[PDB]
Amino acid sequence: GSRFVVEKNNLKVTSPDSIKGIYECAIGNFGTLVGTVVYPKSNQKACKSYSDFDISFKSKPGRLPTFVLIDRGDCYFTLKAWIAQQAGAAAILVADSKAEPLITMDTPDYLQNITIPSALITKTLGDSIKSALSGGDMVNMKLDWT
Ligand SMILES: [Cl-]
Repeated sequence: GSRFVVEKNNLKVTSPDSIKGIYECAIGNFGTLVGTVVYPKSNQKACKSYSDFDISFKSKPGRLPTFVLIDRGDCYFTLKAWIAQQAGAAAILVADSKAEPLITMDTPDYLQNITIPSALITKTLGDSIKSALSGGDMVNMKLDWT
């Protein structure tokens, strides 16, 4: 089957209240955690090393782990997950570039070494998160890989 499996009650936005709720996502097969979402200002498709930009997603001690929001395009989803993992992300969310069913997004080497949770999300949810972040809101999220 597909390497990303659609799940109905596995992603919960916990803050801000404007977008709080439960949303569908497609969880990667390779691969509960609460994290804070960041949308990088560069290399937004995660097809090149974040270290070339001097960008790190490792959280400070005592702070929420960082979930990186990544745009679909230009490279395979597994490479995006590997690259965010090397940058210290605790998980990755890849937002679709088109408005369409999630199951359509996952179309037909280091894959055995990906260890962070990975999920695909819709364009609508990606845009909502980006809007919340752009306004100054912290976006917190709970992933459940059950
Ligand atoms: Cl695989």
